[PDB]
Amino acid sequence: ARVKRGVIARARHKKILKQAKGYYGARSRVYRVAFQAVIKAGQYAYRDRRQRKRQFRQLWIARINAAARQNGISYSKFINGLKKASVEIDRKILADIAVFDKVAFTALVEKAKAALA
Amino acid sequence: VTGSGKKPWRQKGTGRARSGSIKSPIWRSGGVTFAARPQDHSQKVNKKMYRGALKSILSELVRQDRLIVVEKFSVEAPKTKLLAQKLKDMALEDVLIITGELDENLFLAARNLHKVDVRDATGIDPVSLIAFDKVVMTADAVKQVEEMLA
RNA sequence: CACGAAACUUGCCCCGAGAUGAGUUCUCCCUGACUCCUUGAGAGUCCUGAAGGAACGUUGAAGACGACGACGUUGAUAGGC
RNA sequence: CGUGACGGCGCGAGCAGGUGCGAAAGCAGGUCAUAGUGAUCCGGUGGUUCUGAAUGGAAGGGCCAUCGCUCAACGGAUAAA
RNA sequence: CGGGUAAGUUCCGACCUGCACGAAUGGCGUAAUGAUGGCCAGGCUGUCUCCACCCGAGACUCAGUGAAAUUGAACUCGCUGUGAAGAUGCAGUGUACCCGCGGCAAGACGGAAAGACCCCGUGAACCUUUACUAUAGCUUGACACUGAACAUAUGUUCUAACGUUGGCCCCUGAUCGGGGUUGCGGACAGUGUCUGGUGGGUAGUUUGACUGGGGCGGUCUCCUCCUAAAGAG
RNA sequence: ACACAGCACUGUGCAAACACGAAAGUGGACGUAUACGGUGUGACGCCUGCCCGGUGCCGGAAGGUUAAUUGAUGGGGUUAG
RNA sequence: GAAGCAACAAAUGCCCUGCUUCCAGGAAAAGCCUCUAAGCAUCAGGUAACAUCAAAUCGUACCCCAAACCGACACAGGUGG
RNA sequence: GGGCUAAACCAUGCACCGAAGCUGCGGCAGCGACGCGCGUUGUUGGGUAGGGGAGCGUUCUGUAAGCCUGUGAAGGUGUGCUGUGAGGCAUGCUGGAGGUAUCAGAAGUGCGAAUGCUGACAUAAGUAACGAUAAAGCGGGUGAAAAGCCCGCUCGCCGGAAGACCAAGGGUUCCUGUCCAACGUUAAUCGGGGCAGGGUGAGUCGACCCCUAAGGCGAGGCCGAAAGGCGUAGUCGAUG
RNA sequence: CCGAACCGACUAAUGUUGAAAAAUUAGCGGAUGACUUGUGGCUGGGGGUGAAAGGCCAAUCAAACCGGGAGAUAGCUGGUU
RNA sequence: GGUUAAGCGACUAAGCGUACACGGUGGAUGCCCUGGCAGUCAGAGGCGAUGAAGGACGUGCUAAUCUGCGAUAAGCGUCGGUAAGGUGAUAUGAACCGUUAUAACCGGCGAUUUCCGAAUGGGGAAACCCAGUGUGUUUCGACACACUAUCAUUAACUGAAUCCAUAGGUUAAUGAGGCGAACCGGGGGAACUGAAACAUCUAAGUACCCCGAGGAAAAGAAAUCAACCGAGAUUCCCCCAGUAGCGGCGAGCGAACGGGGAGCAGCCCAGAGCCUGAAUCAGUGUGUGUGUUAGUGGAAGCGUCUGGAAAGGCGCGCGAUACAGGGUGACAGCCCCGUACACAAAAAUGCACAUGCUGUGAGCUCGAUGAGUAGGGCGGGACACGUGGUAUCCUGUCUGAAUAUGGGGGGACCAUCCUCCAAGGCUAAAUACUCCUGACUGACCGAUAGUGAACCAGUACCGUGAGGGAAAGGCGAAAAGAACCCCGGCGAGGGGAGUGAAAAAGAACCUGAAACCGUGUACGUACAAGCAGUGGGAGCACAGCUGUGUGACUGCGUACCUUUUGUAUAAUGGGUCAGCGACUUAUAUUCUGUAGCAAGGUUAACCGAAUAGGGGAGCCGAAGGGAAACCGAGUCUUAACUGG
Ligand SMILES: [K+]
Ligand SMILES: [K+]
Ligand SMILES: [K+]
Ligand SMILES: [K+]
Ligand SMILES: [K+]
Ligand SMILES: [K+]
Ligand SMILES: [K+]
Ligand SMILES: [K+]
Ligand SMILES: [K+]
Ligand SMILES: [K+]
Ligand SMILES: [K+]
Ligand SMILES: [K+]
Ligand SMILES: [K+]
Ligand SMILES: [K+]
Ligand SMILES: [K+]
Ligand SMILES: [K+]
Ligand SMILES: [K+]
Ligand SMILES: [K+]
Ligand SMILES: [K+]
Ligand SMILES: [K+]
Ligand SMILES: [K+]
Ligand SMILES: [K+]
Ligand SMILES: [K+]
Ligand SMILES: [K+]
Ligand SMILES: [K+]
Ligand SMILES: [K+]
Ligand SMILES: [K+]
Ligand SMILES: [K+]
Ligand SMILES: [K+]
Ligand SMILES: [K+]
Ligand SMILES: [K+]
Ligand SMILES: [K+]
Ligand SMILES: [K+]
Ligand SMILES: [K+]
Ligand SMILES: [K+]
Ligand SMILES: [K+]
Ligand SMILES: [K+]
Ligand SMILES: [K+]
Ligand SMILES: [K+]
Ligand SMILES: [K+]
Ligand SMILES: [K+]
Ligand SMILES: [K+]
Ligand SMILES: [K+]
Ligand SMILES: [K+]
Ligand SMILES: [K+]
Ligand SMILES: [K+]
Ligand SMILES: [K+]
Ligand SMILES: [K+]
Ligand SMILES: [Mg+2]
Ligand SMILES: [Mg+2]
Ligand SMILES: [Mg+2]
Ligand SMILES: [Mg+2]
Ligand SMILES: [Mg+2]
Ligand SMILES: [Mg+2]
Ligand SMILES: [Mg+2]
Ligand SMILES: [Mg+2]
Ligand SMILES: [Mg+2]
Ligand SMILES: [Mg+2]
Ligand SMILES: [Mg+2]
Ligand SMILES: [Mg+2]
Ligand SMILES: [Mg+2]
Ligand SMILES: [Mg+2]
Ligand SMILES: [Mg+2]
Ligand SMILES: [Mg+2]
Ligand SMILES: [Mg+2]
Ligand SMILES: [Mg+2]
Ligand SMILES: [Mg+2]
Ligand SMILES: [Mg+2]
Ligand SMILES: [Mg+2]
Ligand SMILES: [Mg+2]
Ligand SMILES: [Mg+2]
Ligand SMILES: [Mg+2]
Ligand SMILES: [Mg+2]
Ligand SMILES: [Mg+2]
Ligand SMILES: [Mg+2]
Ligand SMILES: [Mg+2]
Ligand SMILES: [Mg+2]
Ligand SMILES: [Mg+2]
Ligand SMILES: [Mg+2]
Ligand SMILES: [Mg+2]
Ligand SMILES: [Mg+2]
Ligand SMILES: [Mg+2]
Ligand SMILES: [Mg+2]
Ligand SMILES: [Mg+2]
Ligand SMILES: [Mg+2]
Ligand SMILES: [Mg+2]
Ligand SMILES: [Mg+2]
Ligand SMILES: [Mg+2]
Ligand SMILES: [Mg+2]
Ligand SMILES: [Mg+2]
Ligand SMILES: [Mg+2]
Ligand SMILES: [Mg+2]
Ligand SMILES: [Mg+2]
Ligand SMILES: [Mg+2]
Ligand SMILES: [Mg+2]
Ligand SMILES: [Mg+2]
Ligand SMILES: [Mg+2]
Ligand SMILES: [Mg+2]
Ligand SMILES: [Mg+2]
Ligand SMILES: [Mg+2]
Ligand SMILES: [Mg+2]
Ligand SMILES: [Mg+2]
Ligand SMILES: [Mg+2]
Ligand SMILES: [Mg+2]
Ligand SMILES: [Mg+2]
Ligand SMILES: [Mg+2]
Ligand SMILES: [Mg+2]
Ligand SMILES: [Mg+2]
Ligand SMILES: [Mg+2]
Ligand SMILES: [Mg+2]
Ligand SMILES: [Mg+2]
Ligand SMILES: [Mg+2]
Ligand SMILES: [Mg+2]
Ligand SMILES: [Mg+2]
Ligand SMILES: [Mg+2]
Ligand SMILES: [Mg+2]
Ligand SMILES: [Mg+2]
Ligand SMILES: [Mg+2]
Ligand SMILES: [Mg+2]
Ligand SMILES: [Mg+2]
Ligand SMILES: [Mg+2]
Ligand SMILES: [Mg+2]
Ligand SMILES: [Mg+2]
Ligand SMILES: [Mg+2]
Ligand SMILES: [Mg+2]
Ligand SMILES: [Mg+2]
Ligand SMILES: [Mg+2]
Ligand SMILES: [Mg+2]
Ligand SMILES: [Mg+2]
Ligand SMILES: [Mg+2]
Ligand SMILES: [Mg+2]
Ligand SMILES: [Mg+2]
Ligand SMILES: [Mg+2]
Ligand SMILES: [Mg+2]
Ligand SMILES: [Mg+2]
Ligand SMILES: [Mg+2]
Ligand SMILES: [Mg+2]
Ligand SMILES: [Mg+2]
Ligand SMILES: [Mg+2]
Ligand SMILES: [Mg+2]
Ligand SMILES: [Mg+2]
Ligand SMILES: [Mg+2]
Ligand SMILES: [Mg+2]
Ligand SMILES: [Mg+2]
Ligand SMILES: [Mg+2]
Ligand SMILES: [Mg+2]
Ligand SMILES: [Mg+2]
Ligand SMILES: [Mg+2]
Ligand SMILES: [Mg+2]
Ligand SMILES: [Mg+2]
Ligand SMILES: [Mg+2]
Repeated sequence: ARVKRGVIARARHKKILKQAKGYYGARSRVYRVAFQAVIKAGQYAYRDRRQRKRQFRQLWIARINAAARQNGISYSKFINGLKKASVEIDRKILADIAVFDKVAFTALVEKAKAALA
Repeated sequence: VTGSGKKPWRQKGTGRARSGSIKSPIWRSGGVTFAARPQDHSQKVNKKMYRGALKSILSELVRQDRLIVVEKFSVEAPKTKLLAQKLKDMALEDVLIITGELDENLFLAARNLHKVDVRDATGIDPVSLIAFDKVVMTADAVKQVEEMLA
């Protein structure tokens, strides 16, 4: 029972090279190099599903800060004021409102200022 | 492998991986690392397990209605056409026929029918009893099998 | 508030606007027609072809090659004489 | 019961037999205690209700007591570097 | 110390305090000789001060042909730091438009060869010897081939075993061989088996470990104290 | 450095010592001590001192010790009695 | 199809396998010449002249200090007369 | 790092940022309870050496004289869907005759490394080099094409050789015609290249032959476990 | 003795993926001798041969090459889908 | 409106990247088998002086090579078979042969059979050189044929020293030699290695060298075992048993007795008499059977659909003692060749009978009963057994009995008893092997695999030589292998045309992967610093807000393997791709899972036609303790246990 490896080996190598499309040079052409590149891309993607949640919150906070200071209050006092007023809107939504509904955001700032006073 | 025992090149200095034999299984045309030898693949079956399996198989043939018992089964002449007609009358196609004594005319008439086999009771085997659609036994063969399996 | 050295910043010589922060000044040149489209710093055809450049040639106290300089009959660029 | 991976090594009341000292209760299985040591193999000597290659014996073997290594590189590769 | 030089760790001549000369593993001299070692001088010069120019063959350009070592992948800068402890690739920062061609070798711990030094392996080989164990050879005796007398194991004589790489004869056209004969040796010699000695001539091997690298030195088992952190270790 | 002519020691009486060779043989040599082998020294000149305890070689052979061989004597096993 | 001679110089080639001289003292066998033995005897055989026949077979091109041989090469090398 | 006289340090306080920690929402698995494989519940799930558990796929045997397939098999190449993964399924194009469910059975059963082995193809790079610095110039010819071939004139180089001729060694390289793929370090009409035909004439040259050297073999022989060793008579052996 | 052929190999430069796995160029030593060379022969691997360097014995030498014991062994390094 | 100013700003691509499309290169993959690999059942177990194996050179209508053959040269004669076609392959052509039986083809028996090679007339650098003698023949030049080696044995003749003799010499007859894969008997005989070093020991009487034989060899008819009962030559298999023992008592080595099987067979000389030619083998003839070497007959299918082609689909039939297998334009019981079955031999030959002929001796009686031997001393070797307390066997050396009223053995030795008869020999079967021939088979390979070799391979090539040693398979069903035209050098190469189902099947030919190299298009890219991705993300292009391609700008981010305390490491390994490349196999043993049976379980060899059935020889378990005798649910210890 001799087993030739060609058909199965070709499928495995092709599966990796398909995942390497778009990479530069040997990284999209040469199995040895493409395999390492596909593994590293997987490691980065695992890491960056966690990083993505950090980077977006960081972006929302920066935009809330700018919109709050346009209305005369810092980010840190604004958040504390909302919490004292029992408002549970999260930063993703606060940043959305800060860009698309400046009148509603001003109303939220006034609510935060009243709870702080 | 046919070839000489000469070291292909010296141990050190050439810049090649070290070689010792042209017959290394690493090399094209080299030996097979664990080359096969002729083998005996037969297994031991305990006597009582062989007989136990036969009794299990025959009992299942009865429950599945694949065992047909007849008083006699024979043909007048060693003619394939006669046995084909006889089997067509009894609505049989793929059948093992177990007789008490091997009728010479019956054995010859069945040779060229590829779905049909004819044995004496002493020559039954477990795979044949499972492999055929139906099993026809003469009353005489039934007794012989009973006595054989106690 | 004032003096104070071959060190520092200048003064002297050379490079230098790819200084993408791409600078300034002087001078020269080009002043047609039409069609299509998804309609815009859009595409195409016809007519036009400037100032200037390059190429080629004869060449150089310029030169590895490129580059740089001189000259091309309205001419001394090279050889000859 | 202690102490060791193990091979081992250590402490031990009490029981049987026989003994010394003491009037007796008692004490005595070496020495105030902790170093003073060498596995196995191979053989030596004495003992022995064991074994004894046809049988009776015997040889040889076993068992009990004991002897031979600065195998000191001291868990000791060889009789011999 | 003297000589030579402006200046001489070399050279030449001396001294004797010869670490550690010395008489055939020769001592001290020695004409001639040496692609032999050291030192000095004349001549000579691009050896040099200190390089310049020139003539040729490459290098450079064009046409034709057309290699090589190397190579994980590259979008392949400097600095200071960091860090498997000497960074193009990390951190911070500076600088930097894209791409050739001729040159130069400071770095890519550049290429080349599984470091030859050092250590390790209960690795190897060959060499040495008063390492161990053997052994060819050499040497000793006993018995065998191997006998006869006489005298006192020894000695003398004898011939018939045995030796003859003395003469002669034959096979025979033959400096081999064999046979015959004669002389000389002669129970000796030589050979077999056994045996003591000798035996680097030859062979197989051994020649420990710990260790602030290895060697050298010290150590290697047992007892007591301390280190030992108030149970043991 | 090796060789070298020269020098010395030493072995060798011829079937030479010595060497190749299980052996037969062959070289040494169709030579014969003015010859042949081994060893050291290294033209030539002037020379070459003392030590024989160690290791080797040579000679000695009275004694001590000692091999194979020989098998006195003693002891044991067996058992006719 | 003319002339097609002389003189002089001259080998490392020839005379010369000589001659002279020296010590290190310089193959073999046949062809060839000669002598006889056994033998043969006006035979054979020998010598000379003449005639006649035979002399087979294989090699023979080409390179040979080289591009053809030895160096893997149309290779700066090597190759006796 | 920029910069900072606080954006430094001390003290007190309240905010906020901040992790794959905790919480929220959805999903999977291990272990244990509790009930009837299911439910419920609690809890756990970073891992090298290594132990344990459960699987994917490949070739081959049976099931299989079955099933799929020229109305298009295997293989190749795309696309879509699908599972926690190894993977699976469908289908366009290519291909043009094989393939094989299920449940079992057996293994030459899975590759990126071993300075691994074989083949193919890169890089450096159109880079180094084109093999003695004796040297070329021109006219004519032939030709698709001429620096290199042929003819001519000139120039230069060797001439105790770079000339002539043998032995050895090689073996057709010799001559003529024809061809230019490959070979020739370029081109080639030329060649020691391809193809075809031709060419080597002996009594006297050489070999063979007669004769021997060193040496070899060697009837008998002598010697040796065997194989063999030595050698006599002889017989070979040129470099004579 | 001086110096070509011939036999060597002291110095320097070049070359070092060479023209060459030891050469080329300019110089250098011997050059009637212990000289050099052609052809053939003989000595064989613990063996040969060696004016001696462990030199040489077919580009191989402190034990040649080829085949075999043979998949020696590898407490080491690498690799292991 | 224009001018000026300030600010912002697309369109560039020398080249490069990613994606896609289409190609080139290359030869993976799949599919394929006139080649291998392993066996089973049979056959044959040799060939050679009557010249082998293996070669050289020849041989055709032939230039070469292969195959065949040998100057009678791809062949000649004859007897048989068979026949409508044929003159082997490359390989067409030419000239021919044949069709009812001398074409060809197949088989038996013959003929021919150069040269080298044991090589044999001498020599020799294999395939060449040179002879002697005798018969003939001759045209006087010469030609043909046959003999001529060595050694052994035998015989004849001859014949030394030397008188007889012997040695020696000549001749004749008969035999031998050389080659071949394994198996077999004998003469010699390693080391690596293991012992964690190494010397005893091991490896191992292995490898290797040598001599000799046969189809088998060897061994073999008790001076054997046993144990007081008995067995009854040798050989082979399964047990006994990894036991008893051996052993630097280390590493290791390792029986026998006894039991189950295969197979079975006994005889002769050492000597006379009687009786005789009687058994028995060998040879040679002849018969009868039975094989072997050529051969003969051998059943049964059409229509229609798809298609280049049908054997496939669908429909309806038929044969089968034949549905083994192969082929045919895709998959055929019925197209072809076969297959089952039934038949066949002029000639040669194997076997088993029969019957001749030849040799051989059968039986009875009475005798005889293997001496430098057994044994011993010394040195070695062999026995599982290493000198040990060491029996037994062999013998290099030195010795040395009794001989049937005797002798050998029973594991030191003695006694007793038992058993056997050495020093002479022959002998089938069961056993070992396969260069070679035929048939069949495979959970064996399928072109880097399987033989080194699927192919003109032990070749090319390498080496002085011994020796080493490749790569290289596939057009199509059929060559129908591309007439003719065009560019080109009367090229190479290509474009058309034509063939074909297909020509990206066109001979550099099935499929045609990857690395690698191009052309085209979309997007990006010339102020920009690093493992080249990942998270975010504008713009553009494309297809239907989404899907696809691209990716300005931006957060984070130093490859993989190995080895390490620890590697971005400037430590190791890899230029890339494709293919191959490493925990296996056998036996023993223990544990787990699972299945059967259960105080039992199970057979081995072997028998059997048997995957059945037989076979229980054995092995494990149901009892232990003790060194052992022994005792036994106990036993050992000790005088004995409160005990342990
Ligand atoms: K391979
Ligand atoms: K049937
Ligand atoms: K500017
Ligand atoms: K002028
Ligand atoms: K016994
Ligand atoms: K120790
Ligand atoms: K001396
Ligand atoms: K000198
Ligand atoms: K940085
Ligand atoms: K550099
Ligand atoms: K050691
Ligand atoms: K060595
Ligand atoms: K004597
Ligand atoms: K010695
Ligand atoms: K330390
Ligand atoms: K240190
Ligand atoms: K303490
Ligand atoms: K020397
Ligand atoms: K003098
Ligand atoms: K003198
Ligand atoms: K002395
Ligand atoms: K002395
Ligand atoms: K000629
Ligand atoms: K497909
Ligand atoms: K690799
Ligand atoms: K290139
Ligand atoms: K060339
Ligand atoms: K050219
Ligand atoms: K030597
Ligand atoms: K060689
Ligand atoms: K050797
Ligand atoms: K572009
Ligand atoms: K490709
Ligand atoms: K012959
Ligand atoms: K050994
Ligand atoms: K070891
Ligand atoms: K060792
Ligand atoms: K068929
Ligand atoms: K013994
Ligand atoms: K091979
Ligand atoms: K092969
Ligand atoms: K095709
Ligand atoms: K292709
Ligand atoms: K990024
Ligand atoms: K690695
Ligand atoms: K390491
Ligand atoms: K390390
Ligand atoms: K390194
Ligand atoms: Mg297969
Ligand atoms: Mg893979
Ligand atoms: Mg690619
Ligand atoms: Mg790609
Ligand atoms: Mg070897
Ligand atoms: Mg193979
Ligand atoms: Mg059974
Ligand atoms: Mg000044
Ligand atoms: Mg310039
Ligand atoms: Mg006291
Ligand atoms: Mg005390
Ligand atoms: Mg002992
Ligand atoms: Mg007894
Ligand atoms: Mg110790
Ligand atoms: Mg001075
Ligand atoms: Mg002085
Ligand atoms: Mg001295
Ligand atoms: Mg002296
Ligand atoms: Mg002295
Ligand atoms: Mg002295
Ligand atoms: Mg001296
Ligand atoms: Mg000299
Ligand atoms: Mg640094
Ligand atoms: Mg440089
Ligand atoms: Mg380096
Ligand atoms: Mg190393
Ligand atoms: Mg030694
Ligand atoms: Mg140490
Ligand atoms: Mg010390
Ligand atoms: Mg303590
Ligand atoms: Mg404590
Ligand atoms: Mg002599
Ligand atoms: Mg000296
Ligand atoms: Mg002269
Ligand atoms: Mg000629
Ligand atoms: Mg040339
Ligand atoms: Mg040349
Ligand atoms: Mg978080
Ligand atoms: Mg969490
Ligand atoms: Mg966790
Ligand atoms: Mg985990
Ligand atoms: Mg299948
Ligand atoms: Mg398949
Ligand atoms: Mg299946
Ligand atoms: Mg595999
Ligand atoms: Mg791969
Ligand atoms: Mg790996
Ligand atoms: Mg490499
Ligand atoms: Mg070019
Ligand atoms: Mg370059
Ligand atoms: Mg250049
Ligand atoms: Mg150049
Ligand atoms: Mg040239
Ligand atoms: Mg020229
Ligand atoms: Mg030719
Ligand atoms: Mg020519
Ligand atoms: Mg020609
Ligand atoms: Mg060319
Ligand atoms: Mg030619
Ligand atoms: Mg001889
Ligand atoms: Mg002889
Ligand atoms: Mg002669
Ligand atoms: Mg001659
Ligand atoms: Mg020399
Ligand atoms: Mg001179
Ligand atoms: Mg040898
Ligand atoms: Mg030395
Ligand atoms: Mg050499
Ligand atoms: Mg050696
Ligand atoms: Mg071995
Ligand atoms: Mg190995
Ligand atoms: Mg001969
Ligand atoms: Mg002859
Ligand atoms: Mg002759
Ligand atoms: Mg060992
Ligand atoms: Mg026999
Ligand atoms: Mg038929
Ligand atoms: Mg049909
Ligand atoms: Mg087809
Ligand atoms: Mg007898
Ligand atoms: Mg005896
Ligand atoms: Mg004896
Ligand atoms: Mg006895
Ligand atoms: Mg006994
Ligand atoms: Mg192959
Ligand atoms: Mg293939
Ligand atoms: Mg050759
Ligand atoms: Mg096909
Ligand atoms: Mg194709
Ligand atoms: Mg800038
Ligand atoms: Mg830009
Ligand atoms: Mg960059
Ligand atoms: Mg970053
Ligand atoms: Mg480290
Ligand atoms: Mg790190
Ligand atoms: Mg580092
Ligand atoms: Mg780096
Ligand atoms: Mg690295
Ligand atoms: Mg590594
Ligand atoms: Mg390493
Ligand atoms: Mg390392
Ligand atoms: Mg590397
Ligand atoms: Mg018991």
